[PDB]
Amino acid sequence: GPKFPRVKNWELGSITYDTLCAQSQQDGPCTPRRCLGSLVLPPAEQLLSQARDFINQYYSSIKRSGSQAHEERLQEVEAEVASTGTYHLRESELVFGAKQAWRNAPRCVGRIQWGKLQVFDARDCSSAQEMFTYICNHIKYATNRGNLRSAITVFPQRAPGRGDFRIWNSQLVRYAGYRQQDGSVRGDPANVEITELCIQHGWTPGNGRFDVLPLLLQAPDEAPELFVLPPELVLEVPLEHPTLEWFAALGLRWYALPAVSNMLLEIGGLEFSAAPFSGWYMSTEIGTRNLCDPHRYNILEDVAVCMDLDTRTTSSLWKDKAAVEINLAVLHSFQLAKVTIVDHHAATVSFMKHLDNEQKARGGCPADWAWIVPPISGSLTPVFHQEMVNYILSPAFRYQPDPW
Amino acid sequence: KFPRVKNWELGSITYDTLCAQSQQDGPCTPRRCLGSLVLPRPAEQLLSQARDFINQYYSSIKRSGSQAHEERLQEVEAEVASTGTYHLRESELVFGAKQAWRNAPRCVGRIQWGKLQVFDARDCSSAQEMFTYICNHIKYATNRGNLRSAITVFPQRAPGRGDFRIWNSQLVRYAGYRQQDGSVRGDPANVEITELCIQHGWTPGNGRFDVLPLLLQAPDEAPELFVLPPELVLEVPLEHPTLEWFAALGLRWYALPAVSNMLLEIGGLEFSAAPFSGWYMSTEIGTRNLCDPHRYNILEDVAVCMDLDTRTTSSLWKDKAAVEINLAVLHSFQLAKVTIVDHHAATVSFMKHLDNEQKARGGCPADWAWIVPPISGSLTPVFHQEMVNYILSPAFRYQPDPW
Ligand code: HEM
Ligand code: HEM
Ligand SMILES: CNCCc1cccc(OCc2ccc3ccc(N)nc3c2)c1
Ligand SMILES: CNCCc1cccc(OCc2ccc3ccc(N)nc3c2)c1
Ligand SMILES: C[C@H](O)[C@H](O)[C@H]1CNc2nc(N)[nH]c(=O)c2N1
Ligand SMILES: C[C@H](O)[C@H](O)[C@H]1CNc2nc(N)[nH]c(=O)c2N1
Ligand SMILES: [Zn+2]
Repeated sequence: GPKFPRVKNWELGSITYDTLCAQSQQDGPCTPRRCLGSLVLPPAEQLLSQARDFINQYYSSIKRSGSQAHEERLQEVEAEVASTGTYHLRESELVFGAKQAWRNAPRCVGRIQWGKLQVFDARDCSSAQEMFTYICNHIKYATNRGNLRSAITVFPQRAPGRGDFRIWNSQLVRYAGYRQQDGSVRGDPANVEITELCIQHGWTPGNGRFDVLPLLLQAPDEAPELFVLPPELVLEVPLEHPTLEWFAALGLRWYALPAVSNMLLEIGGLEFSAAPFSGWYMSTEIGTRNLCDPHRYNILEDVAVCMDLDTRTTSSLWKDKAAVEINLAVLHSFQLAKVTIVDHHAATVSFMKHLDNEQKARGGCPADWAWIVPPISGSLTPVFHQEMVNYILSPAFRYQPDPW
Repeated sequence: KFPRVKNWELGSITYDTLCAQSQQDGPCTPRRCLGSLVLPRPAEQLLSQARDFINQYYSSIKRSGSQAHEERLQEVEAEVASTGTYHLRESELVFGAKQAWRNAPRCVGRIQWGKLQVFDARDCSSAQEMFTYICNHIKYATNRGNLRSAITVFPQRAPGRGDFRIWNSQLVRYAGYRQQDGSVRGDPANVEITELCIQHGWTPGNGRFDVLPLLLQAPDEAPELFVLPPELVLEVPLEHPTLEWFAALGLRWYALPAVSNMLLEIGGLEFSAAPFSGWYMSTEIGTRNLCDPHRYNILEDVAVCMDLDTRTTSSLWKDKAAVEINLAVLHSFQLAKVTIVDHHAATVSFMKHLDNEQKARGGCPADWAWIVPPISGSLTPVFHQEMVNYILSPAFRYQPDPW
């Protein structure tokens, strides 16, 4: 019947149609000839159209579409672009835009929380020292002694001619990755490059598996400066297992706060190259991805030998048995330490509730199935059985090239 | 133009150039990706698909441009021009069936694609004969637990008449009986087909694992009911290597996964009945068939027998019970000497397949959402492998249910 993507839930046998994808102004990587959905990373005229669109979104969100204030804001922006080549967001537009960006993020399973986001305006920042202060305040507010709070700090937008504000680190908290003379890596292999960049920039390196990286912070047209986080601001959780007593002896830990700092926040044509945001972890991110990926800490075989599993054959499911206990330990230790965490079952359930909310609110919800489905116990969570439509809406969080 | 495909565990990059041979559109557009949807929403044509297929065949035997190649193009051309259609030689059919398997983006088992026994059943005139061919298929494929991939191909669709159809989705399925109080005894996926068998005069049982009769339809006739000789249906009792109470659950599954509702398309010809079988990957039985909420849904029961904390999600009881169920399946098949493959071995061999196919064809169509197993996804190498999905012909396709 209806000329929109038909979406089915296979568990519940229920059908919806996604009408929201109609508002997509940007094309993704797919064509009728081939699907590329599994790939991880696939001007006044243009600015004004993008800005007009966002102001329309904004005034709709406050139910004043067509109003006098709506049309004056429209003229205010058009004139401003016509004199400076760019424009500025009012504070409340920025708060709306940052929330809409999160709400729009197809790969985030935690979007039920999208309306609860503290937005810190840091668009007055003028130095790297000042960026450090804002970041520290963010970590403090967001960490909140374990009772984690979603937040984003927004630094000054891209300016014509001028250089960008950039945070070189991919997250505000990351473990060092030290390449060894025998080819291997101590710490996190995901962070080898940034570790080497820190060292070249004056950092004295440690030699632990869990050394916290300093921040490399870049103000416009200046070389990045190096800032060490004071340890007390970085909440870490030592990992133990509820029944396997030896697990604590492994000496594994993880940081409380997932704080992504390398993404670009795009709102109404304006690009915020530095706008770090944080939430809380889903257990599988730490337990399965960071600790068990072969190209990460890769501790699966280690745990399995302690569990006395037959690691000589795939068919013992030793990988699965070990991964479950690691995830259980992440969950148990965070709960024990009273630090906010969510398991992949609770997260996915809450995401289905989000899909139902957005279905009523907006006629659909952009979602990237491969990313939404958790990396262990896939078909055990309800999102596995949920068809999803993927597309790009704006405001948006976007990937950006590394500054170097 | 050509997609840059990356493996994120190894850092390596390939470029898929095979996708340029796709002549059939998928469900995605630049505006939106629909890759997670399970099902889809004359003479000039047939002749071009026929030429293209004949070209693939003679290219496969390294005989392109030869005399036999040329004469075979003229036969097909002459037959279509006169009759609106044509027929495949048995050799072409064998090649076509193998290519369809090779091209199936959702199949993790494709390392095996060149080892496929093809039965020509195109001389079938009745439901009775379909039943004979099917019994032979199962006997061959089962082979006392040493499973061998097979396909049996029934007469192609024809302009005038109805299709040969097997109404069952697989040759071997368990009944699903809808109880008065809404709930279902047996396999809920098969409530509809189980009802159809009953209406057509089948005496139903009341078990959780009652093997269904086959509903076979010869063109433009009512389907007929045939009961599979119980000795033809190898089943495996499920037990656990260390949990002795597990066998007490009376769990079982059949040996032979034999899909019978899909359409085989070769060179423009369509074969509406063409059941095929290989062997199970353990997670199909353990995770999806037994643990899915809309199937046998045994997770909570098993979790209670392990004395797990069902009260909360954060105890990962579901994850724990699922692993022991998959282990039970592997153990039980290995103990009954019935071919099976775990999802780790399967995915490892699919990576080998991708590498072979990269050298052979310049790519490999793959549906990531289907290739990554339903438990322990990122613990397998395919998870970290970018994949390109597209449609090549010959191909297996879905088709409407004949009722
Ligand atoms: C509040 C708790 C939150 C949870 C549980 C959560 C959960 C997740 C998870 C599990 C992923 C998958 C990432 C991976 O496996 O690498 C993800 C991706 C993502 N999240 Fe959320 N998130 C939360 C808060 C936030 C916030 C506050 C934002 C932004 C304001 C956000 C934006 C994103 C974006 C943009 C992605 C995609 C990243 C990419 O494409 O690389 N999330 N989220
Ligand atoms: C030899 C052992 C084989 C294994 C281990 C295997 C494995 C699998 C698995 C695990 C799936 C996903 C099925 C599901 O989740 O329901 C699948 C799908 C599929 N397989 Fe294979 N397979 C084998 C042989 C074959 C053969 C012989 C053929 C055809 C000649 C074939 C054709 C297909 C097709 C067309 C699909 C997609 C089914 C659909 O879209 O519903 N497979 N396979
Ligand atoms: C290897 N991933 C490529 C992109 C990338 C790189 C570095 C970090 C990264 O994190 C994704 C991400 C973003 C936001 C999150 C918010 C909360 C949360 N629990 N996880 C979150 C995870 C994503
Ligand atoms: C529910 N999936 C869509 C249609 C459908 C209907 C009934 C059965 C079915 O099985 C998929 C399928 C196909 C071929 C297979 C080959 C081997 C194997 N082990 N499993 C296989 C599984 C597929
Ligand atoms: C190749 C594939 O896209 C890649 O491994 C993806 C799969 N799904 C993912 N899902 C999440 N949440 N995070 C990831 O990093 C990935 N990686
Ligand atoms: C909605 C989603 O596409 C659907 O559940 C898919 C996911 N991946 C799958 N993968 C396999 N092998 N088999 C399936 O039936 C499915 N189902
Ligand atoms: Zn797609």
